[PDB]
Formats: sequence, C-alpha cells, structure tokens
Amino acid sequence: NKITAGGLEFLVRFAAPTDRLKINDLMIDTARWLKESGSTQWSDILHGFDVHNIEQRIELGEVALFETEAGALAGAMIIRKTPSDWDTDLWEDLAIDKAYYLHRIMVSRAFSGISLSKQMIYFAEKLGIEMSVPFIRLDCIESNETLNQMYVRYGFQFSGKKNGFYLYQKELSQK
Repeated sequence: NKITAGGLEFLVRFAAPTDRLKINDLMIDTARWLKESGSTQWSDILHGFDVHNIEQRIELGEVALFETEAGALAGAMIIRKTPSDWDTDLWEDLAIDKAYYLHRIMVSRAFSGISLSKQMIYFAEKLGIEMSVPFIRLDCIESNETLNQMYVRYGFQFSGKKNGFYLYQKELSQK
C-alpha cells in the first residue's frame, strides 16, 4: 503493498504480461498529452516511452503499477534495475556502482497534484533497500525548473551534468 498520497490509498504491484495493452495505452496517452500541453522538451523527444521493449520491461520486473482499490490505474513507473546504455554513458565512472535508474513516471491526471510521484519513487527506494542496491539515480533536462526542484525536494542529491542533463542520486540506507 500500500502507498498513501494526498490522504488517499493506492495499491502497488509489478506489471504482468496481461497489463501490456493498458500500459501501451497509458504511454500513448501520456505522449499525446505532453505534445498537446505545449511543454515539449528535447529530452522527451530523445527518451520517448518504452513501447518497443515493454515485454522485457515486464519480464524483468521493471514496471510498477499504482492502482486504486476499485482498480483504476493511477500511475506507472519505469525503472531500469541495471544501467541502460544511456545511463552508463551519462554516469561515466559511477556507472559501475549498482543502482536503479528511474526512467519514467507516469501519473493519471485524475491523480495529479497529490505528489503521487513521491510515493512511486519511495517504492523504488524500498525495493533497492530490499535488494541491497546502494543508489536510486535519475537524470533531468537542465531547463525544466519545476522538475529539477521536485527531485531536490524529494531528497535526491545533485551529482553533476552531462549532455544537457543534471544527474541526481539518492543513497539508500541499509541501517
């Protein structure tokens, strides 16, 4: 599992193969919405949404789904449990550390503005702790002020810059 956001309860589970078509609809709808919102960042044009490899994301346990009790999909999160080729290039000699890389947060507009993303990332933190992984990592386009502010507010440490991105990591305590 349970997470709470905005005083509301959600259930978290890893995606299964039968979730594919719904995730695929969610990524299509999120891409359309980003375009229409006029908030077009070159980083979204670079990264896209992982429609082409969704089956392997599901197989590897890299998709987390956040649902209401009635079964509405409130959010989905894409991670990488090992660095992608981009993560490895971006992070340079830090790429050899074990870390999870958060690639995409998707939140339903019905559930936007309750900081559901904070709890989605917290779930990744908990997973990394369970698995003895020392860091959660992500990158952010240098020009998105509000998103950069958000990551800092959520406790990520600024760790450098490359290719027009700022790099952030959160150390995960085994204490």
